Amino acid sequence: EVQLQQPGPVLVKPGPSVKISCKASGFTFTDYFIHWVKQSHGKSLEWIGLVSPYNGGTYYNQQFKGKATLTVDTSSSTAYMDLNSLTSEDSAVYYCTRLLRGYWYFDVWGTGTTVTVSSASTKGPSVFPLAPSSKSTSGGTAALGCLVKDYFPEPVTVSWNSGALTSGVHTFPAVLQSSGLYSLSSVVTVPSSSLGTQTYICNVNHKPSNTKVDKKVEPKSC
Amino acid sequence: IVLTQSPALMAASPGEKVTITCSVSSSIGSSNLHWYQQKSETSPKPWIYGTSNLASGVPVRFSGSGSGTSYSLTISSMEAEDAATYYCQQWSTYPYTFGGGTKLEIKRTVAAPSVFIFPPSDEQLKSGTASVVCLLNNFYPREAKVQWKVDNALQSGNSQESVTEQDSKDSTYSLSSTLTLSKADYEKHKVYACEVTHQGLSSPVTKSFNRGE
Amino acid sequence: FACKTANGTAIPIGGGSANVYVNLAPAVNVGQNLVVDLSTQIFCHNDYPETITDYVTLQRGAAYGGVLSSFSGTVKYNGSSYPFPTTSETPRVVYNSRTDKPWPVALYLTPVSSAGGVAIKAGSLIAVLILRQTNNYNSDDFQFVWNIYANNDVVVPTGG
Repeated sequence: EVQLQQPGPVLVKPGPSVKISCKASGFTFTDYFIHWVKQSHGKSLEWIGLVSPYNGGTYYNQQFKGKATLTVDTSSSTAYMDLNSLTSEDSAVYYCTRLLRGYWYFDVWGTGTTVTVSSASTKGPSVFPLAPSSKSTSGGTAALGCLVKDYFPEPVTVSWNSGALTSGVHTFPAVLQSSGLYSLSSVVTVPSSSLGTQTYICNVNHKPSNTKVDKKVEPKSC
Repeated sequence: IVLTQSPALMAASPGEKVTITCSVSSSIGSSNLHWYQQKSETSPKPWIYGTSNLASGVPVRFSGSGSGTSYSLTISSMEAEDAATYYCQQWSTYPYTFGGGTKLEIKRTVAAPSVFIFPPSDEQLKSGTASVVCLLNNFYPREAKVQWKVDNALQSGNSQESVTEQDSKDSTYSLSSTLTLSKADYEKHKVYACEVTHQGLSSPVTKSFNRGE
Repeated sequence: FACKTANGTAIPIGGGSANVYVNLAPAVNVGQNLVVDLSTQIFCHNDYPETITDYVTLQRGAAYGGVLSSFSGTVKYNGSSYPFPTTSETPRVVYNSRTDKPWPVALYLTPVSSAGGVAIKAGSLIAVLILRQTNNYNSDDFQFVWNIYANNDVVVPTGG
């Protein structure tokens, strides 16, 4: 209710643009100004510009004066952020936001896209069973892992079958690798059971990927 | 310099008053700078529209006050939840300039970065790679001291580190250290060691395994 | 009769000049117009009530600095609009009360068709207002001067 929507992950090669959308409804639109905000990971959210669904009239600051083509379609109440030039560096989350006519401030922000710039040509994951060496008490204070070492598309879902053993994981964020790849990981302490369940089916389940039972992960050590 | 902020990171125990200051190059116009929060991978939610002005849907403990040349925000009580990165936006001049922002975490005591060892899998040797993994778990600071040695030789320039976001059960961290070494370079040595020395004033931990066993 | 402002710093009985800082709307598209609500800013009251019925007028209101080349329209006095800058003395109003009565004046500005980037600079001078005081006891005429500064940047969105 009285909110605003916009598309999801728009991962793409550097190209010309991403040309993402910003769908609005609920409030009486084409009468209230809307602005945009760029957030480049854990950096400043430095504001980009603004477009006016009454008349467009869009303009932006001198910093992002080169990559902004904000417009709006009034009938569907949907703004569009088009990058005039490629980012190729600015892999930033882009936020639609609107400005209230009273106390003038940004409110009711858009959900936000995820723009990613990499060119690994849609690589599929794998799994490298991380060995829980030493004694491990057949499950206890000794962790195993579902380390995936190569994939292009970010939304990878190495998480296990709705929780591992009696739940509790520390799945790692992006790494960008060292030569243009992506390799997060996962770690489960495995504090429950003792060679009885032995499942460890961490479903990779990434969009072009398979469950990958993980070969019973082999907690033995030579 | 049209806006700036300090510092890059506060913290807060539950029930502890928190203050953040945003200083500006010149005295602005009084009562018109806005404060927003941004949770990780979440839409920003506005909290302050000018001085002492709660935004649309703010608690009363959250508040603000300040003067025309250096503004500030006060959160009187803490219950986690609001752990986000907060930014001061100046409604004075164009270009509008979001500040540096303060990634505000939740404060608890010091936690020891438990260290774990992981030999590379046998099957990836078919690709000529052997990525030994070291794991650090349950530590507060984003920086804890680590070191990489192979056969007691100081290894650097090939190490890598990966840092978790904030936790939601104990506000802790976890780190993954990954080395990119060939199968031949793996077999060229025997002893692999990662050393964490965040308690090394008495006895550091330098756990290591025996190769091929 | 002494007046005041939002900052609380104004001129005393007899005349003088003051500075008043007002907050405006950051963006106003050509068409929809921002009300410079001096009515919430300026206030005045009859310091000498009862037998002396106060008479307060807006003699001169001029628009220069930023507004002369930017957001600029008419002036609304007690509902009646007049062209701005004030080319003539406005019809009189009265106060005659021990209450800081709102100054029944609002600046219904209007952006120009050739507006560009940030047309009103933060701290630039937008308008000046001259107030005429006449009463029913003596021929004393006193002018009260207000200098409005917008502490904020007004820029109309501009397209093509």
